[PDB]
Amino acid sequence: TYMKIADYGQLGEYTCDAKCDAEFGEPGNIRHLEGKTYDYRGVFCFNRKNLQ
Amino acid sequence: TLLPLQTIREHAKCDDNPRVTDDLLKLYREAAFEAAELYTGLSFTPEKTIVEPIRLKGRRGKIILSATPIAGRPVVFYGGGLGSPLELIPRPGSNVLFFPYGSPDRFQTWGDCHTCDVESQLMATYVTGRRCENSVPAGIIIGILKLIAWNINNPGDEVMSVRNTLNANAQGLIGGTNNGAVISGAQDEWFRYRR
Amino acid sequence: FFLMATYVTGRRCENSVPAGIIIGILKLIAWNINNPGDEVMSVRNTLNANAQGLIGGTNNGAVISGAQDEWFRYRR
Amino acid sequence: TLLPLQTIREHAKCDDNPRVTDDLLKLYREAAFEAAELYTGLSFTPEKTIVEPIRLKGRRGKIILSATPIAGRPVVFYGGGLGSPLELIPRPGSNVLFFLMATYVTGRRCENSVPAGIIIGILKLIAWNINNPGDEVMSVRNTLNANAQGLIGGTNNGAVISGAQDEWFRYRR
Amino acid sequence: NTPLQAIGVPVALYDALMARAIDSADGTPNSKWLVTASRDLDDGQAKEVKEGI
Amino acid sequence: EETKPGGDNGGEIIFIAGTDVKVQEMKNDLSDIHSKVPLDDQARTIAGNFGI
Repeated sequence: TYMKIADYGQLGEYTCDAKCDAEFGEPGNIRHLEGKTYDYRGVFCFNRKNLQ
Repeated sequence: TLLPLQTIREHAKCDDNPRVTDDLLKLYREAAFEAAELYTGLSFTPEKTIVEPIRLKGRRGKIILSATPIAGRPVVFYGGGLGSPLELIPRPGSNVLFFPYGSPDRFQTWGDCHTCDVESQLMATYVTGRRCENSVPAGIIIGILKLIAWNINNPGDEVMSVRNTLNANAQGLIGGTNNGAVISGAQDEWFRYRR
Repeated sequence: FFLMATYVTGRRCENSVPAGIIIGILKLIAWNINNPGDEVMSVRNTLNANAQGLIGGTNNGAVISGAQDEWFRYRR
Repeated sequence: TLLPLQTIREHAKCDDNPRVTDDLLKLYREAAFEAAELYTGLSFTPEKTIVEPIRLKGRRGKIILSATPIAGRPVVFYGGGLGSPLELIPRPGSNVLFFLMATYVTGRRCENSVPAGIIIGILKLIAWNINNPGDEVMSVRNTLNANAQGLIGGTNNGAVISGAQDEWFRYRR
Repeated sequence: NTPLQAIGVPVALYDALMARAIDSADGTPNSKWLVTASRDLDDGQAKEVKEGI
Repeated sequence: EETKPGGDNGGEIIFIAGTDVKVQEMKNDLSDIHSKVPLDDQARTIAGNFGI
């Protein structure tokens, strides 16, 4: 698995320089998603004399 | 449709002499059916879909569904960091299911001063009432007949107290366990179904 | 397991009244109308000598009928 | 065909009283055959499939089937790390097997059954319920009591004070 | 003439007891708190009691 | 019986449904058969009398 952070939120707002507080902003998402892995295999035979 | 009053009046020795009018026999019968259903765990309506926040006990998947949904119907989960819903085939008879530790996604929301970005809790939606066509065995039936047969002549005048485990309580009372549908056979009847 | 919380409670709506009243209150009102508290009783009997202290600890006027027991089973 | 009504009415000596009709006697007859296939097991149902997923944690993979298939029908397993489905012939009588989804059938009844031993407990259970309802908890030899302390209890319950529970143990282990 | 002549019985005892050790190691329940209820408990809260404990 | 070391179900518990059977475990001390205390005394007598 791995992280997939979606989009940074909008934090600052350029407020007026009188208020003693900020204003809330939108959040960001991270989307902790995963992924699997596959396998590959096969076989093959031989005789013994026919290979010597 | 489940049990006619004639079957009650015939088993309970009250066809000839009523000893009870009709509406109270309805009133007793409703009580007879809403006592065994919650003693063993059952209902009397199909497809009772229940939406409920599921609290995963531990993390190894110790979820317990409070209504024991259908024996093969996929129960769906959402919320609690579950960015994409997922189904699950439950156990017949039991409600102990397992949350796969492999998460399909975690849609977190780091950073917020309006919800303190805590979580939307894990929730689940499933269907109860796995009893369509209403095919309850005669086990609950005969005990329910025994319940009404006990209640038809027991208005609460006689004491009718039966002893429990040997040692007499220190208070010096008459004892305990003087209970309808318990001091009768009813308990012994619909017990071959309780696990 | 997550202060103050208000919440509309009660499955009253369609006059729920499942069992506990229907059985227990009827049994108890019958007991109170035909068994006032004046004399100790016994099991299907008026009195047992027993030559010692009476066993009338509860059967006098208490809840001996299955009324409080149906109350039990519904609280359960 | 297993238990005819003529045997019941002649065993319990209840044939001239209309208080016990056929419909109520049938309700008793099915209540004494569902409790007979459950204290010793007799599989009273037609052939019935069941779909059920199983699990892994069991080291060697102890797998219990929640419905104990008939005697030998191959239950097939699939999913849950198992690449290819495979059958499994279970041992009759129990459901404890050894190694995820699965499906099987639980319906063993084609040829009539119930040897004599089981009927005897059934007739006694029927003979009990016809004239022993849930009222008037009795005492010895069906009498009453005035035991100052309490009562004797557990006597008006069926199939245990009369017959079946001990007339069926001979087919248990 | 080897010491193996006169150690046959004790090594048999040793292996037998260690066999008892293996079988009794895995096979005996390691659980405590054998809790048992009564026969009037309305299965539907008996789990509730189980969840509480 | 089939719980001995190297048995079919060896080391597992024993379940008896109904007909409660009653076990009692014998002691069989067998650890004082030679009477250790009134043996070494007589050994000391026949050794001391030889002047040992």
